[PDB]
Amino acid sequence: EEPRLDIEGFVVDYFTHRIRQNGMEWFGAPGLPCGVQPEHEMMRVMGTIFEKKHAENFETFCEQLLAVPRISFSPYQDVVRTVGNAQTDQCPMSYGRLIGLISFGGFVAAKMMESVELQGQVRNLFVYTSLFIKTRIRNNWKEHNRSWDDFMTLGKQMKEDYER
Amino acid sequence: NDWEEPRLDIEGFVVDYFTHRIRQNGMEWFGAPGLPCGVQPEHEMMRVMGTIFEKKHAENFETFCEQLLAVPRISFSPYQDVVRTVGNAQTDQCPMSYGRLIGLISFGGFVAAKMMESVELQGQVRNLFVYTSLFIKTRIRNNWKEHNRSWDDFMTLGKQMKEDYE
Amino acid sequence: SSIGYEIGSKLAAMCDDFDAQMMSYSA
Amino acid sequence: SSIGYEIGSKLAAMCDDFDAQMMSYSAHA
Repeated sequence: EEPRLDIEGFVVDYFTHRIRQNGMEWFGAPGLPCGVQPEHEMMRVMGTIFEKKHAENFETFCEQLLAVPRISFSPYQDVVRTVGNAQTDQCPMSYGRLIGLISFGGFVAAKMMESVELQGQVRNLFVYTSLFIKTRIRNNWKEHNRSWDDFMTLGKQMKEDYER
Repeated sequence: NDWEEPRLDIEGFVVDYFTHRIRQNGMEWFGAPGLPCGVQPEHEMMRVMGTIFEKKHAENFETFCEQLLAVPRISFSPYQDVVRTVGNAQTDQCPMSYGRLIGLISFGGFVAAKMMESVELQGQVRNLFVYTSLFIKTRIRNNWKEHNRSWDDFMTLGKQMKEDYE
Repeated sequence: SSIGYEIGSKLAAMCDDFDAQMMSYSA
Repeated sequence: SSIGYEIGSKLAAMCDDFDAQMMSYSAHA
């Protein structure tokens, strides 16, 4: 487990990327000791592709989450937990679920920042998303033949197809 | 042209649907080549379109099967005549429309399922799968672009139609 | 044959009806 | 709530669809 590839690092970089893509700057973004990795730049691409496919749904999901009384954080945890426990004959944390969780989480982070009243909960959003994925990723990847190198190879190929 | 994507190769749809249909009949097709890409959402949709097509014409499929079994030596040629006829059947739209595509895979899957119930017929299952796949492959090649049809549009319409029966 | 043509013609008709139903979805 | 569970069910399907597609490049040789 290279410190360079720590999950929290992927979440922070993507969330920062998505927030900036929304015309803003995340001033509460913790630092990435090792800097922007190539694995991070690939996650940015996968995340963007993922969001474009389901943009409308992401918008609706946000609206429904905002309809929860007091705008509590637990329903979002229910979202994340449900994705990780959906059922499958493979890695419960496949590259697709990893990308989906980080892409949606980044989308939500960007929307939350547009509201000073919700900014405080952004820390909950990234700490929880990172911790959940972390607890799920290994003791679950090394047994389903999944790795970052494989992520990069497949991701490279998929990226090209979308870039025409 | 999304139908040119290796992920969406027709062979994949046929193998997946045929395998699915056979299983629905309480059997395990242990001679089915693998899906060198895994099950795709489009295959998922084909399974539904195929299921709805069969239920709509369950009685006829049965009668068709009976007529095919009445042909001397139970030759494979008459089945090719079925397939060829569906493709050459006139229209002012695509000679290989979503409907015909679905009808061919649905009927083919049904026949595959029944044939597996007989050891004597199992050998000809390779013919069924290979021929159906190659025929549909050629017709999509020379028809979809021109009549502006695609898997994306197929998916768009399929979802809406799956909703009406849901 | 002639059985294959017959079956093929009816399956073609069933397929064309299915397609028409699908086309009624650009809605 | 209950909304998180249904939003999650949809996200998971979308996620699996993305994975299936991405996992089809492990389809060459």
